[PDB]
Amino acid sequence: ALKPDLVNVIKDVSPPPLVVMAFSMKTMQNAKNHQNEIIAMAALVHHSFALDKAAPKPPFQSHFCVVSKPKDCIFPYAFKEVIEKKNVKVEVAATERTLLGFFLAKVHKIDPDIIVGHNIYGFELEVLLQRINVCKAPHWSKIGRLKRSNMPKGERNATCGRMICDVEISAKELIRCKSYHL
Amino acid sequence: ALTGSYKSMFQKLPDIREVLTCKIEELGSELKEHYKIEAFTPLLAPAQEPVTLLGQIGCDSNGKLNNKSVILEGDREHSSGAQIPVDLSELKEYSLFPGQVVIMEGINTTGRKLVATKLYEGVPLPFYQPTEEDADFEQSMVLVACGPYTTSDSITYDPLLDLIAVINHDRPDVCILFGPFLDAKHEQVENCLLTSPFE
Repeated sequence: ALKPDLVNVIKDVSPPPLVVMAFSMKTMQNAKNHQNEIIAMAALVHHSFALDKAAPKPPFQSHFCVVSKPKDCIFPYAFKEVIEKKNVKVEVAATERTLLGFFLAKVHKIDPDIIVGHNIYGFELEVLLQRINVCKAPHWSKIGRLKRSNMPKGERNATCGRMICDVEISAKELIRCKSYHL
Repeated sequence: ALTGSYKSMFQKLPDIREVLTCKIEELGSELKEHYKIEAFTPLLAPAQEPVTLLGQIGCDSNGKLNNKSVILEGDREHSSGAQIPVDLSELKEYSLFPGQVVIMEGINTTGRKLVATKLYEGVPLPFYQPTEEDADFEQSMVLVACGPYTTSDSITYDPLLDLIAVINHDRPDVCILFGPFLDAKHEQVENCLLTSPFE
């Protein structure tokens, strides 16, 4: 866009059903350098969520997973063999490098616009930034919806163009409890 | 310099907090000025980086301490005023005790826990740098001695006699004699013995 008045107000419809992601994960500690990294995560995927209508059941339209090995006790035998019969849609992986790699690849494959998850800011998102700083996978910027000259350092601006949904905070909009940690 | 007396037998709680605070704040600020560091952290936003904190050290439990129960508390403002446990095992060399305000540096993983990395050093202020027309004086003798003023079974002040003897002997500029000129834990008193008033 060039001139700030080529904006065209128009009031026909609601925007169409939009992709949403059922993202979650599970980190684990490391007494070695006193960090809490992660070796397994996943998400469910819905591919056109109605915004001005009722809820789409099934709760998804696809999903995936990814899992790496630790440095304290390594995998039990035949995980792919044991699971894919039961099939909660998990895929084997090798490195947390590979993990983030095919995570952003799953983005690339779907590219949603609303990231759903709880405990994000106080505990997790910054850890994702830490790990993308460490592993240094190419096309780092796909975590947002843009490419940037670099990944920046109150550090929420790093993620842009991608609705960072809430599950914890927004929960407290309506109902009261002792915990609102779900 | 405390001419008169107080007017106090009772306190008011939140103003204590106020005074603790003002202490912590002013000290921290005057230190940070010299110490050219950027900014500290609200103490409950865990983030695995170098992070510099301000606070004062205290006991978690009733009485004394260890090397594994130091706890920290922050000012009213800089970090919203809350507490966080600590430890320093990884660190190397320190010296702490309650009431003491200090800067520290560690790594906050879980939020409700931390482990130290470093302890920057305190600083003294420059002493009085006086004039150069007044104090151009000569030698000078001052003697001083604290209390109590007897062996704790009599009322004689024999040592006071010996003292005043030395005094009259040596002609000093000024002497100063700390109390306490009559202890209470002095056994001769706390059985309610002395056949006299006190003043």
